[PDB]
Amino acid sequence: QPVIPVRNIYYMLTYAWGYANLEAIPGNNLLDILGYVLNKGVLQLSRRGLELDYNPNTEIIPGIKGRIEFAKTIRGFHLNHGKTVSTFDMLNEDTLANRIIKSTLAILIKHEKLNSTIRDEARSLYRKLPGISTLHLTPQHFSYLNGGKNTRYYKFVISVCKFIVNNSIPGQNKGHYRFYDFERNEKEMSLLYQKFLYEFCRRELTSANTTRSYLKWDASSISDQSLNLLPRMETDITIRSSEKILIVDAKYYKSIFSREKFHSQNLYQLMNYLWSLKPENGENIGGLLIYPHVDTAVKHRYKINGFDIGLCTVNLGQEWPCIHQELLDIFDEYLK
Amino acid sequence: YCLEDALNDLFIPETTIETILKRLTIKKNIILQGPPGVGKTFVARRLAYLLTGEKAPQRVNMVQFHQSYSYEDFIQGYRPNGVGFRRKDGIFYNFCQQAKEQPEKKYIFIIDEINRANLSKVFGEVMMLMEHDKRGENWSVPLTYSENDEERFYVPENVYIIGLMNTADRSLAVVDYALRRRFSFIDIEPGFDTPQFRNFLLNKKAEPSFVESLCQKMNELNQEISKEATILGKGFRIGHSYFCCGLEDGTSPDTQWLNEIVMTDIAPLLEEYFFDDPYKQQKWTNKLLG
Amino acid sequence: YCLEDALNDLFIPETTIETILKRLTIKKNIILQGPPGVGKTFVARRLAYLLTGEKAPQRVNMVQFHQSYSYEDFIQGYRPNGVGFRRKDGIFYNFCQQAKEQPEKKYIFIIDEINRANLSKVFGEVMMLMEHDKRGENWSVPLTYSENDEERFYVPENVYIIGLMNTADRSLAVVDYALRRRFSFIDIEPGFDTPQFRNFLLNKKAEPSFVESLCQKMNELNQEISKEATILGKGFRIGHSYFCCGLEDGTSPDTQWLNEIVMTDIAPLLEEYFFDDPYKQQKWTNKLLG
Amino acid sequence: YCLEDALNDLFIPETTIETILKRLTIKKNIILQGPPGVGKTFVARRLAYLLTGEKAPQRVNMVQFHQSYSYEDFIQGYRPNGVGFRRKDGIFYNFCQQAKEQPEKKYIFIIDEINRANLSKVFGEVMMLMEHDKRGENWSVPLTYSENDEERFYVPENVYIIGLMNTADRSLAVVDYALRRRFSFIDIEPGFDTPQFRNFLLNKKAEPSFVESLCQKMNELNQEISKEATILGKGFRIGHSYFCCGLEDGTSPDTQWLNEIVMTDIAPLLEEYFFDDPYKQQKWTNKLLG
Amino acid sequence: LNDLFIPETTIETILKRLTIKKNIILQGPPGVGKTFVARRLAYLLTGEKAPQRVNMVQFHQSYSYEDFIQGYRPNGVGFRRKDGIFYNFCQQAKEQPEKKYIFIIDEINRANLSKVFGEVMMLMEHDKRGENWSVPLTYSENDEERFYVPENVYIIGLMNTADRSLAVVDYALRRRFSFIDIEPGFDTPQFRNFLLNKKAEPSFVESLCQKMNELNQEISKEATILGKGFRIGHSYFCCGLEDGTSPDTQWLNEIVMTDIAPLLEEYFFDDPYKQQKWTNKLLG
Amino acid sequence: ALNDLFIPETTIETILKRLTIKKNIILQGPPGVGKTFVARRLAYLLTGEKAPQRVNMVQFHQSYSYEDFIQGYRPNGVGFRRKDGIFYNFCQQAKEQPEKKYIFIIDEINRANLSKVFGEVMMLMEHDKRGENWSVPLTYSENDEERFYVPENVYIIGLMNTADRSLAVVDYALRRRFSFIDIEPGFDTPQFRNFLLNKKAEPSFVESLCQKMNELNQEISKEATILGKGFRIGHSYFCCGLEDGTSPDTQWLNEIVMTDIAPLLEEYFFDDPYKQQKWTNKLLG
Ligand SMILES: Nc1nc2c(ncn2[C@@H]2O[C@H](COP(=O)(O)OP(=O)(O)NP(=O)(O)O)[C@@H](O)[C@H]2O)c(=O)[nH]1
Ligand SMILES: Nc1nc2c(ncn2[C@@H]2O[C@H](COP(=O)(O)OP(=O)(O)NP(=O)(O)O)[C@@H](O)[C@H]2O)c(=O)[nH]1
Ligand SMILES: Nc1nc2c(ncn2[C@@H]2O[C@H](COP(=O)(O)OP(=O)(O)NP(=O)(O)O)[C@@H](O)[C@H]2O)c(=O)[nH]1
Ligand SMILES: Nc1nc2c(ncn2[C@@H]2O[C@H](COP(=O)(O)OP(=O)(O)O)[C@@H](O)[C@H]2O)c(=O)[nH]1
Ligand SMILES: Nc1nc2c(ncn2[C@@H]2O[C@H](COP(=O)(O)OP(=O)(O)O)[C@@H](O)[C@H]2O)c(=O)[nH]1
Ligand SMILES: [Mg+2]
Ligand SMILES: [Mg+2]
Ligand SMILES: [Mg+2]
Repeated sequence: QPVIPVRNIYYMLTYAWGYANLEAIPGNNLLDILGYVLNKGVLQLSRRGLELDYNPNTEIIPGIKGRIEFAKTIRGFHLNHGKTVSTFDMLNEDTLANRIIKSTLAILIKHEKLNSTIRDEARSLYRKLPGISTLHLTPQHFSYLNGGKNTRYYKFVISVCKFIVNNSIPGQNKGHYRFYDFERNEKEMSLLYQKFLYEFCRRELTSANTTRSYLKWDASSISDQSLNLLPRMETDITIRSSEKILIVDAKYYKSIFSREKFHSQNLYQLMNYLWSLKPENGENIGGLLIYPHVDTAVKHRYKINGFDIGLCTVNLGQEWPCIHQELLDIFDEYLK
Repeated sequence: YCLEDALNDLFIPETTIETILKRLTIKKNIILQGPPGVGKTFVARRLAYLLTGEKAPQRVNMVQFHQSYSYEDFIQGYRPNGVGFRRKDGIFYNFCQQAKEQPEKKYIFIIDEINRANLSKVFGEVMMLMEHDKRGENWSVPLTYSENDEERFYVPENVYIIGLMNTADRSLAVVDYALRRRFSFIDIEPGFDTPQFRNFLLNKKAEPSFVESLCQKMNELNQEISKEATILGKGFRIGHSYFCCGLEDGTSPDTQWLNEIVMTDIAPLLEEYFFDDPYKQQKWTNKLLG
Repeated sequence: YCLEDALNDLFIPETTIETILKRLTIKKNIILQGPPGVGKTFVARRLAYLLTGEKAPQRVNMVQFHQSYSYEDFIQGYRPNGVGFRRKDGIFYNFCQQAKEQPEKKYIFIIDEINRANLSKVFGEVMMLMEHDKRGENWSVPLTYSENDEERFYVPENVYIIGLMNTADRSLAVVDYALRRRFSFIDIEPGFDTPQFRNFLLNKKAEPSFVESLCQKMNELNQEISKEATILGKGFRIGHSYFCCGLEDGTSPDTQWLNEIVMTDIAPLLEEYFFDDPYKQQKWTNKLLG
Repeated sequence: YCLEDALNDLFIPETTIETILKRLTIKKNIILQGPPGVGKTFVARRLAYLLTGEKAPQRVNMVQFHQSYSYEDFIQGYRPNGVGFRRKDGIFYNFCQQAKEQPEKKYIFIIDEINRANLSKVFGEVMMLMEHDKRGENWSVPLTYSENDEERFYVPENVYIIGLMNTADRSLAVVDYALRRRFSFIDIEPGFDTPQFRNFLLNKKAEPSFVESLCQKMNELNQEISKEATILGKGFRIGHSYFCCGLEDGTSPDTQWLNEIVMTDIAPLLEEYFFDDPYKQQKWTNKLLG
Repeated sequence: LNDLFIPETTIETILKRLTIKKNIILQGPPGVGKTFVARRLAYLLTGEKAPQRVNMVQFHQSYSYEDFIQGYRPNGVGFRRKDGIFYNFCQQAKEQPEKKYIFIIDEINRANLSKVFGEVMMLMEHDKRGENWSVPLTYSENDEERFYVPENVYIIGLMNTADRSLAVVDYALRRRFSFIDIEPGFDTPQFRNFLLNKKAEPSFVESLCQKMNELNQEISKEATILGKGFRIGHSYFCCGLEDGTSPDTQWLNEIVMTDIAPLLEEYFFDDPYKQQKWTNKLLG
Repeated sequence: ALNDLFIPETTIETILKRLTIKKNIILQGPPGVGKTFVARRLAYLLTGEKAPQRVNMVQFHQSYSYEDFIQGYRPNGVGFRRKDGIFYNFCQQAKEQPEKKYIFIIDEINRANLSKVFGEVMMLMEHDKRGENWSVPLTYSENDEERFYVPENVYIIGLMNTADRSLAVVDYALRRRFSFIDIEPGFDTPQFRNFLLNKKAEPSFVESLCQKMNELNQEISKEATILGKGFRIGHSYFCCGLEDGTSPDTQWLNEIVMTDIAPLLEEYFFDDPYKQQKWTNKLLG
């Protein structure tokens, strides 16, 4: 039952989110790592300052504050008891972005399996935010915040808070929570991996141009121009440079972790992208298969149907900086 | 007011209009719930004239709700004079008074953009009477601002209330409690895949193949939005009213006309919808241009 | 007055201005969305002279939305008189009454920074009536604070509404998709590439080499801005207004002049824009200065 | 008044002040941003008398923004005379009326802590008008509370706006990018390592060695803070104000005097700047003392 | 200057800093006599025990500029502009320049100090006191009528360090105010002299300081969560012994359960066992 | 009053010892503990003369504000007049009689924002700042001729309840100015058992029930997070129905379990009926 060391996963999430010292923390499990980020992340913000958004308030007060709303004033006859309905702009830290941090901190606190020191600091922080209102979190809340008015820093912790909320399961007690075993399931790990590379490539491969490319079948059908029945085909990543174009398809499988039969079903998808994709520049067309392995990395090259294809692996669990070298090293070989 | 004038031009199926007419005679409090551009406002003016059977303005009244709308204006309230405060009969109070005189003839009140205002603040006491069963003089009530308890207001049975609500906003996930009990929702489909929508285009010098290609794209596009629940619900999906408009001059439909429409209506709308994935905007825009 | 007179100095392509008039005359309400510094305010006063075809100020009205506008101000509200309150017809209601004074000659209402205010509150009843189809006496509607005696307000057909929404501040964006259907959105680009911008620089004693250099450097920056979508989207991209101004005295354009621009205005703008690594700031400032 | 009168005691370089006045004559609006303790408030009143050239307080108005400031107080709004409400011309509106009386003489409006109050709400209509190319009757705009379209408000050409905005707090910043364009942003530095600062200390019976020791110390401390732009940007770096004031009695600045202020002022401040690192606090505090 | 449990040097620091800087903040835990210090301290600086000069207020989250300086509030006839206390107080000192008028601000931490003070956040500074530095206030009808802090006014701010709020940090306000820490003062003889002149046991006092200090050091051990600012004050011991009940181990036991035990809960949240140890240690 | 109260005598004496010195106090306990009945008799016990006039009672709610409490403006027939509130009227009443203790009962104090209601006065009620020296002019007092000071004689008792898990950490305002005392339900106490033996209750029926509720009270309070010590059931339900003239019986308990305890158990758990069924069943037998 082998999986990636948990600390390394956090780096892939960071690139996955498009944006620290973990040596200190001794809790190997993910929630220990993730909580320390959020718990420290909030503290970094407070030094510079949390977001304060002017929330207009229309309320019944004993006097003129800002703009009086004449209609609500006369209609309710508030003038007679020395009151007006007046609109003014209170400055709070109670914004939707800020509320989400606090509600998640409760979740972090309630988790049964968590480092004691981590919970101690978090319980302090929950206390340190008296004005903010606790909330019952759903994805719909985070959906409203996709506008991204918040700073580049806030969007990081909110992504963390988004991750915890989605990966929270009740445990021994009705109140307390238990963390999901994220690593074990391939689908979410793969979707991380596929997004991890796409965001990784734009940052590091300044040399090449990186786009996910939608592809259309070469087909024509006598019945329909639409071709809805045909599978929708969108590249995982395409990394085009003037000298060579290249499509990569990457997926996380448990079977491949075993050093026997090999799982290469994804390759069936790949060839058809190469065929249906037609280059105007006509420099060359190449493909790459990259999977995560634990112990060691092996690269093979193939000339299958007039296409230059790579089967390759990376030894996640080695070390994160060396991994960065290994990922760039691979793309150098094939891209050229 | 013959149905023949009313129902051909409409894109909505003759099946659904019947269902709409059933509930409206039965319940008298009806809400048409559909996205912008599906003719909610368009039908409601026609439906009123269908039911009455004649084109008369007096028997039909139309208003739009908004946050400023309040009880004091709608039903009864006090308006300042140069100095004094005079009580003033509001719309619904004045309108029902017209309805009392002629009980047999059906009367219609059309309330557009109902979700914007809290119904309780506007109707208030009258949400009790406004329900379909609790109508007629037996359930009469004296109003909040009535000088004496003797004066009473009851929503006569003849009036039917039509409310036009658009599920185009994220806030409406928390639908008001007041609407559901007293009003009966009816869903309006966008209705690209309809015979009558096509026939409107065909009469206006349109190729049959071009029209069907368009329907396949939009039906595909709206289906993509329907899949999501977190960011874009079913109600966000595109209406059929961008394409209807702009052909009055006689300018023939073509990709050129569609190209302006996509660039100036549906492309930025998708920019607002799909902020997080810019490429996803491009995927559709070229597809729609295609 | 005519297109040639207006478009002498405008850096916007002729293509959009005709596209603008194509959508505006059919649809009667539009929005010009572009980053700050692209002449949104500049053209809009000029467009008023085109559609009327004559330079008269009375047929034009210009206002700006300050996130404190309300229905009491725009259309109908109650204002104090000396001791007691009175009803005051707002600006738009005053304008529409002028507009129906003569239907033949078109009337323009220009609303800068429409994006700011809560538009559902301001327009209220007008949100239905503004649209091209829903104009004229057929769609007469009674207002909120209207007199007990029935008086109804309809947007006349002649009126045209133009809005000017900047796309930099993301929060202040129209997400009321019911409302976004009334308006047509015309993106306005920064205007660097066009010669009509360049000719303006050349005529003021400028070397063509530096001019072509300037646009080359800027367009590189805007792509870096446009490529991101998380924080700095397509809309944030830098406008051309900075370079336009300050040369009237006879100051010739040179890197000495550009150096003042970049250090003083753009360089603060960039550090706020990115605010993650200073190195990226140092890169782009030096590129422009280099 | 004259230029040289001001510069005697001013720690800021003259190069910056000439840069300030160059923009201010051009843009007509500027914002001076620096850490707390660098003389923003101090220069700003001086700068006005340079720009006008005459020491007239009647022509200068100086105000400090804060959360409890709105368009009603600033420009116009309805306020209580007593029993009866009235329209109250705000302070800025009154100032612009004064400027209109005397077009030749420059009138200056100094806004301290501009970054606090919601500028979009406070200025509102002015947000457009204040720009250098938009002043004059041609761009006249009717205000929210104006009786009719004819009553219109235009900023005079002469008015110059000066804004003072500390960068120590990231919470309150001028993120409104549209407004950022109107104001030309001039950063201000503490200016420890300048002749004018030293002459102030040296003239005050001070050791020449100690001064150079002190300037060398803080210059490094400021740069350490500026390095960690993620945590603390350059805007946070310590000002010279702590060292400036407190010597009016005649106390010579010995090493003991510096040791006294640091314990009371800089010591808790460093704890705040470096919450996580207790050792790092000790290093920099002890470095000054030793 | 006799019954104060705080060092003479610190008050010597305070009076010079206050006279020079004209503003100070006394920041320390609850129970160190910040209010008694300020009240005593004002009387030293004035030189006379005058209560009319000294005015004290206790900020709270809802306090606003409408209450503090200027504001529109209703009279019997209708609405009017009502000059708040600080405008009213600064007028009072303005009438008499020579004497020193003092303003004490309790629970300063709670309110958004920028909001309350507003315009005076600039004016309060010692150099920016006078007619030249005047500004028109928000609600002032006319620009000509302005508000200026007088030179005589001195401001003393009392801050509780036991409620750290990660909401808004202002380093500009810190510039106006010179921050002075206050330690509880158990070690000081002056606190002991008070009890030893109240028929306390010589050993018992010595034991008490040992007990509390061991508690205080534990709290200051983890600076991030808790600190020297959180640590326990002494004031609880001052009150309740002037009836005539001399100190005894029974008396301490009353205070611990009555007073210290809730404090412990708040600090050592959801950790009863840690409370039991330190609670029981005190009884011994 | 001493014999009738069910809480331990040591607690009753302790409260007066805290209250007399501190002058401000708050009782936090479960619903059905007789907090209001306690305070009234304790108020009368502190005065010793059983005068209801001295005591004045107030129930807070989120709408409750300074206009009601202290001073406010209410419409006249024409125009409007200043309308003195409870506490302003109450304290001026006690101002005449310094020796005589006057008590104020603030029920459900935690609901309201203490600041908003009290306002300026929130410092003046802190015992250190009391009397003539600490006079402050009030918000609506246009002239400076008269100032409001809470006199020494006044004592303030606040009734708070730990019933709801929705409640977050108590407001900082209260903790400073108030001393928190927790009231036990008091089933074990002799005073409650002697209140049923006087009504001819069976000792077995009496003794079992004390044991039976205690078993529930331990488990409901055993939960760390959602249901704490504060939740545990009080005795007030048991009083009502016995001394009116109807003798105790097992079926009388069965009515009472279904009446209040059975739904109450549902509200606290609100998850599993089986867990409710077991405990409710055990109460019956
Ligand atoms: N001719 C014709 N026009 C239609 C049909 N359906 C909708 N429309 C047109 O679409 C335009 C707007 O319709 P409308 O009812 O206002 O949409 P809406 O739901 O009210 N918009 P919103 O939801 O934003 O309020 C009108 O021209 C309307 O007549 C139709 O079936 N036939
Ligand atoms: N002479 C001239 N000036 C132009 C041209 N285009 C833009 N400008 C100038 O650039 C400045 C600002 O234009 P503006 O319309 O206000 O941009 P904006 O988007 O409205 N500004 P904002 O977004 O901040 O409201 C003005 O000086 C304007 O005249 C042009 O083509 N010719
Ligand atoms: N004498 C003298 N004082 C100076 C000089 N430069 C700055 N200061 C002093 O430093 C203090 C503050 O000036 P100020 O502009 O208010 O600093 P600030 O950055 O604006 N502070 P804040 O941002 O908080 O308002 C004053 O004592 C000011 O006189 C100077 O050159 N000479
Ligand atoms: N003699 C003496 N009394 C003190 C001292 N400190 C506090 N007290 C008294 O303790 C009581 C409460 O003080 P308080 O102001 O409420 O504590 P703080 O506000 O947290 O500082 C008052 O009687 C104070 O005068 C002190 O140092 N010496
Ligand atoms: N007779 C008598 N009644 C008591 C005693 N203790 C509590 N009660 C009764 O219980 C009721 C008050 O309970 P309480 O908890 O205050 O109600 P709550 O405020 O709604 O929670 C009244 O009937 C009280 O008289 C008591 O010792 N003797
Ligand atoms: Mg409609
Ligand atoms: Mg503009
Ligand atoms: Mg300043």
